[PDB]
Amino acid sequence: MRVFPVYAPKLIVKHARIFLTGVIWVKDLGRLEFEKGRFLLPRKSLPKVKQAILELNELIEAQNHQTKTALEHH
Repeated sequence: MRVFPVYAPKLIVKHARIFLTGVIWVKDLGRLEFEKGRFLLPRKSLPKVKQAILELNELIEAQNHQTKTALEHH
């Protein structure tokens, strides 16, 4: 239930490290749900939002990079 009056892509992801499971209300995108780090797609939505979430996950994999294989599944 964390609202964001500002966008700031990297700040969202950086702080999502602690809030990994929940939902945010960014004023630029809207209601964004994410579970254990992975920002989820509510639906198709507008390309603006969809691509943003993709680049957020991109940024996630940039800060993470490792991705420790435990249950990633074949």
